[PDB]
Amino acid sequence: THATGRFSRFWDRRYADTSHITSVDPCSASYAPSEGTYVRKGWGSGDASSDFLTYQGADRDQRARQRQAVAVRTTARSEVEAKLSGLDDASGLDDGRLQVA
Amino acid sequence: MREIVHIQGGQCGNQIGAKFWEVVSDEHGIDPTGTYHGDSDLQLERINVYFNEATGGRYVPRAILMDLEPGTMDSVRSGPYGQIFRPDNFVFGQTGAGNNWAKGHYTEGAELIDSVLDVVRKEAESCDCLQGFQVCHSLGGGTGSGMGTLLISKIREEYPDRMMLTFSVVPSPKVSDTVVEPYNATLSVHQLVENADECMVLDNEALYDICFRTLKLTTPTFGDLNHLISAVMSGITCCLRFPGQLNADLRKLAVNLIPFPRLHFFMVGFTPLTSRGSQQYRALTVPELTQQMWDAKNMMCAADPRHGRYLTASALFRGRMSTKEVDEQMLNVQNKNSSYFVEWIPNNVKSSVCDIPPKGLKMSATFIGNSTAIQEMFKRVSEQFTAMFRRKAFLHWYTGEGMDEMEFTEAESNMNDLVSEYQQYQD
Amino acid sequence: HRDVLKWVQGLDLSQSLKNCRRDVANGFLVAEIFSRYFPADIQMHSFANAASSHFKRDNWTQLQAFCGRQGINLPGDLVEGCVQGVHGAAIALLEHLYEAFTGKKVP
Amino acid sequence: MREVISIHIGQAGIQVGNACWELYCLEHGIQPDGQMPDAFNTFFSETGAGKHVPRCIFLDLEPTVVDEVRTGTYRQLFHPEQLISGKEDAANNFARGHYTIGKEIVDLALDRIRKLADNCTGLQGFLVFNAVGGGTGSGLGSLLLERLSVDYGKKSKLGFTVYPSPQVSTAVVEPYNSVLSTHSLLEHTDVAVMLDNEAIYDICRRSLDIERPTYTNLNRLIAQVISSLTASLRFDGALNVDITEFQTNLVPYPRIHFMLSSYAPIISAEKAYHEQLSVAEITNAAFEPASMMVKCDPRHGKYMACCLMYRGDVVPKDVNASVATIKTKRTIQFVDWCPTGFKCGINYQPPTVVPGGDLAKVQRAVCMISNSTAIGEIFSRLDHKFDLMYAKRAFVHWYVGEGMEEGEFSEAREDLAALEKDFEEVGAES
Amino acid sequence: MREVISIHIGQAGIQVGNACWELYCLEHGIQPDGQMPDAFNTFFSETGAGKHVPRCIFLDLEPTVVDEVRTGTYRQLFHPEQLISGKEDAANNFARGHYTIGKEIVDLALDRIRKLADNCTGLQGFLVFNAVGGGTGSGLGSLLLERLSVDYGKKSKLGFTVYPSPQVSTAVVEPYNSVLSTHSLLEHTDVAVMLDNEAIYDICRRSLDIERPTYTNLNRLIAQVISSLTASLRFDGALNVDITEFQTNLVPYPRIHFMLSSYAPIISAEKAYHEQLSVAEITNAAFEPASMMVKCDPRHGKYMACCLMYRGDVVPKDVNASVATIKTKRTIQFVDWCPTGFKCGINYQPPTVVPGGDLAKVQRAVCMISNSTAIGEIFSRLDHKFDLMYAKRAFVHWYVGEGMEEGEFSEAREDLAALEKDFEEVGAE
Ligand SMILES: Nc1nc2c(ncn2[C@@H]2O[C@H](COP(=O)(O)OP(=O)(O)OP(=O)(O)O)[C@@H](O)[C@H]2O)c(=O)[nH]1
Ligand SMILES: Nc1nc2c(ncn2[C@@H]2O[C@H](COP(=O)(O)OP(=O)(O)OP(=O)(O)O)[C@@H](O)[C@H]2O)c(=O)[nH]1
Ligand SMILES: Nc1nc2c(ncn2[C@@H]2O[C@H](COP(=O)(O)OP(=O)(O)O)[C@@H](O)[C@H]2O)c(=O)[nH]1
Ligand SMILES: [Mg+2]
Ligand SMILES: [Mg+2]
Repeated sequence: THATGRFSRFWDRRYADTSHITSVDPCSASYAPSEGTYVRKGWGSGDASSDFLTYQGADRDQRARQRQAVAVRTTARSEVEAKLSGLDDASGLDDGRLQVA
Repeated sequence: MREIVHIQGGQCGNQIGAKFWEVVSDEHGIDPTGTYHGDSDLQLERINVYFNEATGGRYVPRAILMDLEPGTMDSVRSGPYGQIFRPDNFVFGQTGAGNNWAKGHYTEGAELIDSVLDVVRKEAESCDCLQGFQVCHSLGGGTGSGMGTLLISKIREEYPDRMMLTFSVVPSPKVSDTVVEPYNATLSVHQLVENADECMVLDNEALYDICFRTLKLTTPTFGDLNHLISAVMSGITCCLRFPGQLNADLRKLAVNLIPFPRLHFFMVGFTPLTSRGSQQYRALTVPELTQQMWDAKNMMCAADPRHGRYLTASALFRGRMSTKEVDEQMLNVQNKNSSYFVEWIPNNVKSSVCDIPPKGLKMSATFIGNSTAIQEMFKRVSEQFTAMFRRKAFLHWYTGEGMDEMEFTEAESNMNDLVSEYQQYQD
Repeated sequence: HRDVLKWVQGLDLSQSLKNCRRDVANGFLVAEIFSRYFPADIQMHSFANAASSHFKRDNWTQLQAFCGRQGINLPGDLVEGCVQGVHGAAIALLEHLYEAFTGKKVP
Repeated sequence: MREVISIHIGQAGIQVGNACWELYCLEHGIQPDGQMPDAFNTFFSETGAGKHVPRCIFLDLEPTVVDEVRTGTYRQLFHPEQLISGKEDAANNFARGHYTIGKEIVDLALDRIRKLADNCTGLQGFLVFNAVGGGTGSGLGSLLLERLSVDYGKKSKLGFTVYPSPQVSTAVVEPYNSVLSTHSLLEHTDVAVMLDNEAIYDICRRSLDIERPTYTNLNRLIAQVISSLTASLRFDGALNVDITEFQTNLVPYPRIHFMLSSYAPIISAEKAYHEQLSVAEITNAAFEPASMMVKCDPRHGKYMACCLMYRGDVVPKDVNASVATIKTKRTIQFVDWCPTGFKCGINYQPPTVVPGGDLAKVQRAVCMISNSTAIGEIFSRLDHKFDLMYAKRAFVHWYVGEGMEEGEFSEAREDLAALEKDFEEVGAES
Repeated sequence: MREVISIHIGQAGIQVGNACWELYCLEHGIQPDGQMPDAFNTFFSETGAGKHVPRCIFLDLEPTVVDEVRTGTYRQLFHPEQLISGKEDAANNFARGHYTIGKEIVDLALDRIRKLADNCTGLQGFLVFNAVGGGTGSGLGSLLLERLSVDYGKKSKLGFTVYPSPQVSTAVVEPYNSVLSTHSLLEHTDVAVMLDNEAIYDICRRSLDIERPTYTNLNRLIAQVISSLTASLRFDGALNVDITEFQTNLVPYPRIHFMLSSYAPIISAEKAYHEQLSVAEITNAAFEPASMMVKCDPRHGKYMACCLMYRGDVVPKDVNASVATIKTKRTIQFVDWCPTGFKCGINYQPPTVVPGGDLAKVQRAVCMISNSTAIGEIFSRLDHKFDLMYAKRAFVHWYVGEGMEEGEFSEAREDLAALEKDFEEVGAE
């Protein structure tokens, strides 16, 4: 209702919504959900300090996850390795041949 | 508590700044009614840099809307975020400049200069400490070019200590809305060198180029350029409005950029510009911002920075960023291509960081660059001016309003003077 | 040649020549030579014997700074060739220092 | 008693000291509100009943860094008018910080120093925290140190000045400001402890295994240097050292008072289970050139004098065993005229860990503060940097117009040039 | 981190890449929409949260194959800006792909290469895909590899170029383009893995029993060769063979970088049940000339270098039993100055099977890439085609009018003639 008569007839095209050229998709890597934007540098509080330095927590957790996954893969490979290296002359081979003969 | 007074001039100045006040009010949480609805107390810590408190919790901008025709004053008022502005600051004419630099400067604009100098003086005395004055206008018009630059001349005699941010757009060759456009540009730049403390140069042909190859917009409307310029102005004052690990005021960026008083023309590029198709596929990191920021296609001036060496540079970072990762990227871009950086100014780049990013962005940056490559744009204006002036084309509109041809030659004699002092630092 | 081979043996440096192009690459031998001709200005204690590129650049930067201070000249191109290990740069620097320190003639 | 008044100048002074006063409250158990739930007397003043106020001032021309302390967690800790704010920043301008806008705010600065120095019975020293690259740290820090020399004669002052780095710097007019501030801290500062940001970046990269350090990570372990050096005044130990004895043992000549700093155990939480911290282990680690907080290599120069600040479970028996192993090391040498260089101090309290910090629980620590002739090359890095800057007169119109005359640039130049001749002559063999 | 960049040039490059990127997304569990429901870092650069984009560029002057990817089943996987299309194709003309309509698209090609190069921390090499018989693959492939050498020095480039067949070709001016494109890849490519469509036709007829094959069948088992070549970087194994390992063991001279290709177990599920795939049985199939991916006879030449990429349940002992029996067999022949010419690489992951591929589930696989002097017999046939072709000077006005000078046909002729001369004398005893 606060429009001059010459601008009210073409108000739609004139102003519109030009925020999309800098706003991003909410389900994207660039989006911040209005909670981490207004962080304060936390001196006395350790959790506030971690929240302010969350990228250090991020890459520390990335390295921890990578080493945990490598540990899981190497334990599985070691189990398969032990099962495959357990085979020898004392294993259950040639016994059926001996029984048939 | 470092206040900035904003002045908008003409069709280009009002439309740019109306979009500018939409962004900064959204960042500070002011609704179109005028109250406050933000979620954090950080928006009220430095609300006074752009907003004067009023009765009832309303916050009014420190904006002086100024024009020689009343049509564009109603354009800002009728749109959204238009009721925040004080109606007392709406200074307007009745006739219109008519794309005439003399009408803005000498004949018709002089009746409004005493009117607009009163509201400038009223707004400067109201606030405590002036950080500087922000002006946004055009150079190809008649209101923002002619009447705008005499306001720059008048405001510097009254306040010779405070800063001057001129977000003046320069006429382009490829997009040419006006045929006397090189005439008004050369006269305005002559009045801009000797008055303004620092100038940021924008071109519409570069803003079109950004909107086509970066943003991938099929039909870039005329307000999509102004939102790019809105992100420019919101980035310069980010350290004033918000806390930071390393602050940078307008005076701090001025001393770090210009080595000499006349080298005060920069070019700005807002860094995290992504197309909607590519938004999910680009990861924002500190190194990923640096490659887009230094890209030649991202800068909002028509001058290619690869032609001339960067004299100095300025980086304005916003978000949760590591200062080692921030400033080691500045030594990577200084070591990888040292041929584009000048040698007698070692460590050309000034870097500063803020911990409050803009709304909806995890990380953002803004670049201010003083380079000797910016002379290429003044050459094209000087080439067009020298082409028309020797034939005395279109001069009877100019000489009929009291502007003699002597100051037309003086304006060109300052045009190649700025080009020459740019050129001797390219060697 | 034989004159500079006799000359480097008379200095009695700790490092053995063998393949001198690889030996003087780290800068330890030329640093020892400069320390012998100027004991007060340059000592061996300001030099680390290592094959690392950063330590090599540090040692050759020390040598360049102190020889520029003292007036002794060796080519920066020869320094770059020595730190990059190109053939003949070490030999050419050896005869250049042989002429520069105490004046004799090259055949 | 014994007290220190820690003044923090410039933004870097506030942020370093903001991490410092976090560390001092955890050292003495003081809560952030200031209520304790006798060693606190040096840094904190007992006021009324159950309230401790720090003996510090936070002065900066820019209001936006000083109100962050006002709004933040430590709001109740400080006296509200003890944090001096300014109307506008110096904006990296030495002339603004020294002449134009630094003259108005320094009158209030000396007033609270008089109020703080009257409160303490026996004043021991002044801690000056600033960065000479900025306008406030160099400009206002120059005139404040000058006015402290005339207001308090002979009283000791300690300068922890963050210094511009060779490779990395955050500004362009920094070599102009640092050269001008070099003259100011040459005569006024009694012991100037150099600090460099790239070296402290390098420490956190390898020792604290953080590939993206920030200013918050630097100032936490810069605070560990200040706490360890000043721990002898607070807590009892086998060999206590005061500020007055610290100067006479480390400053051989009145114009050679520049120091290098190193903190030996910089160990993350994961590494600390495997790392061994013997007394000889940390003394070897302290003298490693990679462990320094100044981008400077001691191999180029000679160690003129050294100090070792041992914290935690360190007996006086094995500190001398580590001294003998350092003195017999070939890579580390002393000057010929100083046979006894080490001046060791031992304290009985282990360093504490801040919540959310990166340093681990460590029994014993070493804070090595030593005078060296290798310091002459960091002054020569910006002797050549500023000379080509001044060669054809850039950024001088900013400094000429704000009160300073042109000739004061020359006066700060042979001050640095005659400083360079002094280190090479003193470290020369005799 | 071990991390590679793949470049696909031309119609053959895009369609091979479609089958290749189908297999890498299946190996790491990457769904086509881009979400995993740690080894992917060599091929997929993770972007923030829940998205993995390929480190590839699909550049072609032909627009119809680029937007087929944009509208296919993999629209959500690839970055839209990395997908580079042009207005008009080079149209079988080496002059057009190099000089006239190659310059205006190579500047955008390097710009996307710059953004991919500085994003990846440790770049291992470029896996370039092109076809020397076409206009874009030969022409733009020449111009791109000119710029990659100048911009990125001493950095490895692996080339899988589809080379024309003596019997069959889908074009007439292929002898012109392939001769001109060989000089470009001779001085600039570090690894050249030849591929011939007729040989992969003959592989499909007898191995998979698919006697009417298409290009989709060809690109799927080409993709098994490329994936097993780079499978050492991705997954852990007994013998890791990095990208830089391949050059130092397979090229003995800088101008000799042409290698045959073979993939030994290529069977269907109706064939896999009866066949007992042993390591010795598989390795004998790799050295068979029937399984070679270039229409060539290895018996005419001599094996100068070799490389074996073992995948799956391969004990490191039985590979040496296969190497020993191969060296004793006299139908192969190694050159007298290379007594140890084998490079064995063992990976602990069985190869994935694409839903719908002709290949079946195999517990073991071998990717064979061996340098031989028989490649001199490959270029000799196409040299005879071009010598007959150029003698009466036909199909030349197309090349002359589009920028190229007449003497560049002549200069590219002794380049292949010198390549013939070198391959004869190096293998000579
Ligand atoms: N160690 C450390 N150094 C800092 C920090 N913040 C800034 N610095 C240093 O300060 C320099 C920037 O100039 P400053 O001294 O901060 O300038 P200022 O204190 O803001 O004073 P003004 O010039 O008035 O703005 C940089 O070179 C940094 O090395 C910090 O948080 N920690
Ligand atoms: N293996 C394989 N080869 C192909 C495929 N498509 C085309 N080719 C080969 O490519 C050669 C012709 O060049 P193309 O790649 O089709 O076309 P181009 O190189 O892009 O040249 P222009 O079409 O003019 O742009 C033919 O001889 C085919 O052998 C394919 O899908 N798979
Ligand atoms: N980027 C941008 N440019 C504008 C806008 N409005 C006008 N211009 C430019 O300004 C020039 C003409 O300005 P003009 O209307 O004569 O300004 P006035 O005389 O002060 O009213 C044209 O070349 C336009 O490109 C705007 O909203 N955004
Ligand atoms: Mg400041
Ligand atoms: Mg094609």
